[PDB]
Amino acid sequence: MLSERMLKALNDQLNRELYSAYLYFAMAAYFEDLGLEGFANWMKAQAEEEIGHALRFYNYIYDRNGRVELDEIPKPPKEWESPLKAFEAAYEHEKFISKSIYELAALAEEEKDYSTRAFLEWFINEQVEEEASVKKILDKLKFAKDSPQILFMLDKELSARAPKLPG
Amino acid sequence: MLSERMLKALNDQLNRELYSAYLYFAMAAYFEDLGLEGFANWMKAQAEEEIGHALRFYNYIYDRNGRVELDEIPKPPKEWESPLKAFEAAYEHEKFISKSIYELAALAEEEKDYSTRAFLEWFINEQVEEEASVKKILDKLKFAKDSPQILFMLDKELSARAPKLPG
Amino acid sequence: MLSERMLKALNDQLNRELYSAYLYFAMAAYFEDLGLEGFANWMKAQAEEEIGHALRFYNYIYDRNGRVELDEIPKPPKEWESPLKAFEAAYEHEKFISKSIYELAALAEEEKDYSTRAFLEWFINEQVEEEASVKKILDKLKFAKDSPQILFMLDKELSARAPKLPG
Amino acid sequence: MLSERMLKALNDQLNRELYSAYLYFAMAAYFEDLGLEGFANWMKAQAEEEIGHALRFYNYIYDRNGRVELDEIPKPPKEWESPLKAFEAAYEHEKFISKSIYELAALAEEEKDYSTRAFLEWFINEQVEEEASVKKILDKLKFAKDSPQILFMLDKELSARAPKLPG
Amino acid sequence: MLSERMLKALNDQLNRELYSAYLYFAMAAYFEDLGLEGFANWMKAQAEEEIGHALRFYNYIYDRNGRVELDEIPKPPKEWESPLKAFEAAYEHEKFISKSIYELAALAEEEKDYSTRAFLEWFINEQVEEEASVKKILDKLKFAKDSPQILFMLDKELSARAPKLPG
Amino acid sequence: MLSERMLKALNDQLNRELYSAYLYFAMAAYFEDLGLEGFANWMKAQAEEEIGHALRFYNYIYDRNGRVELDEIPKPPKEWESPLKAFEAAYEHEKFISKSIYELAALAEEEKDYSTRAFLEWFINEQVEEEASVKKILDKLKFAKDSPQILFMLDKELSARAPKLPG
Amino acid sequence: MLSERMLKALNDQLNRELYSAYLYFAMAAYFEDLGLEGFANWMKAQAEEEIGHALRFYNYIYDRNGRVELDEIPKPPKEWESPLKAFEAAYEHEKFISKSIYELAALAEEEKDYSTRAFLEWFINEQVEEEASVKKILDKLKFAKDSPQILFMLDKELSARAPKLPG
Ligand SMILES: [Fe+3]
Ligand SMILES: [Fe+3]
Ligand SMILES: [Fe+3]
Ligand SMILES: [Fe+3]
Ligand SMILES: [Fe+3]
Ligand SMILES: [Fe+3]
Ligand SMILES: [Fe+3]
Repeated sequence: MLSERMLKALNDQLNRELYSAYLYFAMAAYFEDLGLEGFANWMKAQAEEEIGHALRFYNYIYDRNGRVELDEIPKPPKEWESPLKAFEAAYEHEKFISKSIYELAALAEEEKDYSTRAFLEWFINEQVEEEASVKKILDKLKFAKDSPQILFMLDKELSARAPKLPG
Repeated sequence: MLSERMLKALNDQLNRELYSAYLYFAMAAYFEDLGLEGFANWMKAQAEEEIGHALRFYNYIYDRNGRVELDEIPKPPKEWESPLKAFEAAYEHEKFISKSIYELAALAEEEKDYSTRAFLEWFINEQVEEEASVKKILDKLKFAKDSPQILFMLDKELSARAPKLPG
Repeated sequence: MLSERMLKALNDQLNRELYSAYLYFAMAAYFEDLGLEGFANWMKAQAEEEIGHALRFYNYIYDRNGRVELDEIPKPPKEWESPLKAFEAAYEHEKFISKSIYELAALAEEEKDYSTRAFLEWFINEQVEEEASVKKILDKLKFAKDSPQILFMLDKELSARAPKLPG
Repeated sequence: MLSERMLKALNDQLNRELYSAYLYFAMAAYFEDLGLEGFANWMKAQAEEEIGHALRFYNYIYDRNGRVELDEIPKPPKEWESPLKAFEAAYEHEKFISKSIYELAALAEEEKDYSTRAFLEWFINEQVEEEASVKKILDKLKFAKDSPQILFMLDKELSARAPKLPG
Repeated sequence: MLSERMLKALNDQLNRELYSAYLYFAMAAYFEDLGLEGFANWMKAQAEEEIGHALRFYNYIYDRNGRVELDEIPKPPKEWESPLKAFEAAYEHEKFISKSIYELAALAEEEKDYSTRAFLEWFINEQVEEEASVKKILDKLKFAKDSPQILFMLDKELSARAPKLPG
Repeated sequence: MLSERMLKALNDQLNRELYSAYLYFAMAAYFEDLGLEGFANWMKAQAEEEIGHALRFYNYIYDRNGRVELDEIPKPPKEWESPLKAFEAAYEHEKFISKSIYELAALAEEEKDYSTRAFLEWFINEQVEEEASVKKILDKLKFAKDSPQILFMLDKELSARAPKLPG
Repeated sequence: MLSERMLKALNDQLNRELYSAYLYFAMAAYFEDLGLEGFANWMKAQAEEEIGHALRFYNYIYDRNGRVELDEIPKPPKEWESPLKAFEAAYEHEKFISKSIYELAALAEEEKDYSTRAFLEWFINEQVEEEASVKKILDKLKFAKDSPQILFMLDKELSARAPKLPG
């Protein structure tokens, strides 16, 4: 039902999703420390969305009667030069996740694993939204090159998005 | 308003909370693998609860004009010899967390950090509920020693506690 | 718009779906004779669900301007050694249906029939559920090797699932 | 409480009913092919009803402590010369089922099996409607000899009868 | 994230979608002139639906950090010999659109562009609906060979489909 | 009911309306590319509004028992030096349409075509608003010369106008 | 306010509207006699509509400080060769009335009577509707030619339009 090769790669992705959660929580802390509460809440909601991605892997592995196994989660970076650089890193990160999803799709394909392929489909479309939504902001941060005024109003727009777990 | 030492001690506890989250997620995976859906969801909800605890620390630290630093989150155990042993490990852990809170409390009292010591009061009370609820279950597992039928019934009781994030 | 090979593979899968319906109906009559009314009703619900799958194929065929042909539905087994065994049979049957679908997928790909390959995703994803769902009960019936107490409790669980049609 | 001969004559009539469901499902495919969706849905509704008849025999058999035995369901005709021919075939089929019912009634009378003979009244009455309903359509079809405009309208009329199961 | 070759194919398709819109508009004008207001409204709604498909291409292209470019929209045909012929052209046109979708799927597979390939899935499925939809009416038009009475009626049914925009 | 000249002239105006829709759509793509969602959505709404105007000629033409003919729609411009230059073009376009309505009015008068001239009143009054609304924005853009803070605020206002179609 | 010529021209048009009412009332009796109640009620409704037109001339005359004068209302035709011929007459009459309104418009323009020319705008716009609905029906009657089944169906449609007075 799941080859050893595929199970290990899905567990590997599960771990990648969790480190993604961790990495955005890291950016949340970096944004609080700049006093940008909107930016930080956005990143906290990103963090939660990634845990959701991890749970989708967890559920899928169990549906295929496999076994989840958790690995260490590396310490993430502490700091970035500017909000723009933080979003450059988030975007570098989004692309690295897309890539790792494509690799998994190739692998399900190479192994003729239809089910796992169909499951990955949801992440292919989801990664389109992720990259786009981070790009939208990275670009706004460029267009606010030297303007604390726009930065301030950006921070306000990003506060629409809120972590659900405090509830 | 925070000494290096207190900030260090606090960012330290934040990480244990996260590791705590991570450890109960690992037991979720363990119980899910035995096909104990109730126990599994109970453990996912325990993990959310611990993410909560991490967030309180994060909030306190920024409240006191501190900086959160995130650290790596070690690999948890994959496996326990039985449901009972997982709960033994659970209880041992809670006790390990309580001890960590007392040490922090005691550190606060020593530095005369009334704010931090007051912050911690919440965790002293929470831990009481934590330990009590792990132990209740632990004891029930003993009482079901050689009874799949009781374990079956325990599993069903526990399915009442569901993690909130999926929704 | 359908090739002769496609049309054949599609009617075949339509007829396999109809035979699953009958197989599960056969299991319902088995479970009924054992007094296990919960089990028998669960199986009649699974029956109706399989007729649903057959109507899915039926519709796609007409959508692609093809012609449905109905073949004879073989006589299903009558007896099984035990509930556990009946579910093992059921599991293996679902795994057999899954592979029929992979095979249709593989045919679609060879022929470069994008429409059909695309229509099957739904079936690929449904089978992941179908197999999990059967496997969950299967596993519970093993955990209840020799104890009528549990089998009895399971029956009441499964009676939640009822066939919609009799109304 | 059921004689070996009776049980068998009951399990046979159950099968006849399923074959009926299949036959009308075949006529549905035929009408669907001609693009007569109203005739097609009418015939799917009839199929369902026939499955309903089967379940009544199934329920009776288990009340009298008998055992249900499913037999192979033969291949039904694929094609008919015309919509009218189909309904003539359907009328011929209902007359055949009615005869079947009578033969069961006589048998239960002869064996002085009151329960079974009582159970069958439902079918004796039901068959009156069935025949009458088919006859109504069959005649309407004769009346519409070489007139697609009439065929069209009849199709729109019969579309009032939707099968219940797709929902 | 989009190859120059891939972007041209996407903008090309966006243009075919828009031309499809215009084509049905041209057909709406054709039916309007015959005084068949039902057909004409149906075709306006068909048109509106194609503008939708165009927007989907537009959003995807932006989502991938590409750049839409709009090309001329060729003059559609003015007239057809008959409603039936018009529907034959719509059908033929539908088939032309699917081929172009398949060619893009192929292109995207050949480039290893999973995101675009995933984005196209939606159009593959939708084309199966489009085609079937047009076919269903085309065949009724065949069945209405030399019967204005039947034309008059389909007109009335089709009028249940109203373009959303006038309101 | 319509002279050949009037009919030709109404159809040409119909196609001018369509081209405006396409030109405003071109403008939407330009703003979208700049990452100015508010302006982009404004242009798409503007585009639908022009399809509306096209529909009014279409409707009037048929009311007078004429025939619509759809002509090609030329490729619009792709780029503009800036949001300002784009609104300037838009303003210039709007004046071009106004001038066209006047020639139509003037043509309807000289031919003593009261109905058409009456029909065009709506457009004279409409065109007064159309011009006025584009100018307001064009002037807010001068006001903003070298101030992204204002373009940003401007984008956000404009974002209140949304295309109805996607819904 | 009103030249003697204007007032006479208006009173004349008032009597023309009343005559039209009467004309449609004759057609009503003609269709009634044919046993086409739908057509007849449609004509009764059209008759009332014309009385409504007469009233707008009446009110306008008294708002301009003039005096209505009722002239006789000539005997309408009793009979037409066919439903199609009646509608050809209605259409001819609608054209006749449109001509009168244009003639009145011009006269107002001649006399530089801005108030009257402006008041006639309503009737210019109204006649467009009148002619169009009279045409839309006339065409179907042609399209029906040698088919009483369509006449029957047409008659059912027109029953939807009912005169208000009998209430
Ligand atoms: Fe993710
Ligand atoms: Fe905790
Ligand atoms: Fe199935
Ligand atoms: Fe029956
Ligand atoms: Fe399309
Ligand atoms: Fe316009
Ligand atoms: Fe009038």
